[PDB]
Amino acid sequence: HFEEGERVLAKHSDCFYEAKVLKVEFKDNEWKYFVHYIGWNKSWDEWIRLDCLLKH
Repeated sequence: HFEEGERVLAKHSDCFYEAKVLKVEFKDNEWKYFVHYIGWNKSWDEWIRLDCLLKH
């Protein structure tokens, strides 16, 4: 429900970080979104669920 490359807010731990969507994938009856956290290396890039995403 989010285009790739789209800038969003992604929740990691307690707060939301400004992020960018790198991949969108569907599997096992569910969406999962690979995001980059602006300010942080590829190291910190990770998959996350819809729950954790927020439209800018």
